[PDB]
Amino acid sequence: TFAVSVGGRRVDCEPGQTLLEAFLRGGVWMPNSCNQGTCGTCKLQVLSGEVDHGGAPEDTLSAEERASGLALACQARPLADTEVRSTADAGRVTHPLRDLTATVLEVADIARDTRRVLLGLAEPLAFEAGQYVELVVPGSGARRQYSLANTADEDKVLELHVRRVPGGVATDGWLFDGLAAGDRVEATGPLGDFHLPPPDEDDGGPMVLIGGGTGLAPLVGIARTALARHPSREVLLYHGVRGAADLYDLGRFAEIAEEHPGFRFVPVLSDEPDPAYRGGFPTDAFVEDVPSGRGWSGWLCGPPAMVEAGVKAFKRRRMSPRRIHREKFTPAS
Ligand SMILES: Cc1cc2nc3c(=O)[nH]c(=O)nc-3n(C[C@H](O)[C@H](O)[C@H](O)COP(=O)(O)OP(=O)(O)OC[C@H]3O[C@@H](n4cnc5c(N)ncnc54)[C@H](O)[C@@H]3O)c2cc1C
Ligand code: FES
Ligand SMILES: [Br-]
Ligand code: NA
Repeated sequence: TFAVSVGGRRVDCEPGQTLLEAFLRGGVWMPNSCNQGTCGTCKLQVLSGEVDHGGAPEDTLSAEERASGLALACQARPLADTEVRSTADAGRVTHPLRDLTATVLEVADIARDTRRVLLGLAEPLAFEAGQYVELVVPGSGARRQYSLANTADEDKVLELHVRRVPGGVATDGWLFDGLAAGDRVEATGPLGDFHLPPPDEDDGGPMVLIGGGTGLAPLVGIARTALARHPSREVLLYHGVRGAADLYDLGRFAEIAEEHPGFRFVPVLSDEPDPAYRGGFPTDAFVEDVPSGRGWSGWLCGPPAMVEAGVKAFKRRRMSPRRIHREKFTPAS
């Protein structure tokens, strides 16, 4: 193994192991949001040593950047003892990344092309609401990310919301065709940075959360966590789907709203109109409801283009860049 360090903290990395996984398995945090080379948030400066850049794509890590000594922690494997620089906060404690002993407790068809998967764990998992877990497709080897809908106290049964992708390896080929209660599932977690700041740094200000499709999943955990901390706070949760057939858990959100007068749940249908529901695209509905985003925080999760367009729309209505949070469901193939 090689010694790899960030922020004064050392871990030992096996030669076939990536920098990111070595650090998180040691409880040493650095930014990460996909573990597959697409989000670019794990970019590092190599200060000393040497890495193999692995499968790092050019659009995430250019030849120019490699020549200047940058790398992606989730793609880089050490070829010598290596010292790296991440962000200022890298090196702080985080929940350790670990291998899970996970068993399917339930798989339920909950909406058009949508399944809930409940995974029971042998041991409690420490995580922040909004983090995700990485599943391995049995027999295939493909790795795919699924956000937790859980609050952190729901630490023994992981809740996933899975959207069927036609022709998809993990969804069409397994989670929608074959997965059954009692199956063991290869999984590691937690991963990801899409979560609330520590309670001490949470001013209780208003939040808008926008989920495209099953991008709703981490927002369920984040919204419930935020409301537990500040029960009267304003939390606007928009669910952007094609039609009413895509909606789910309406009763659960209604119970949240009855308890929390600042909470609202707003379906937004883009393709199949329904008189009961707002039409259009979900970021558009928030802008209509809240014409000025100044002083708001915003949480966007879903397909990458939806997130990126939503971020820009938030900023044009003067929401502060510092308070905009993103989780992109970027395809792995
Ligand atoms: C951090 C992160 C968190 C995620 N959390 C969730 C979650 O909570 N719930 C969830 O359902 N998914 C989530 N995803 C997306 C998920 O990991 C898979 O990519 C998705 O389920 C499709 O995988 P697949 O193997 O079925 O399709 P693949 O076999 O990888 O793709 C099949 C084909 O369809 C294309 N494709 C892939 N995705 C889409 C898509 N949405 N729409 C249209 N075409 C597509 C692919 O490019 C490919 O050509 C997350 C992704 C990331 C990076
Ligand atoms: S590019 Fe490395 S975690 Fe996303
Ligand atoms: Br476990
Ligand atoms: Na990193």
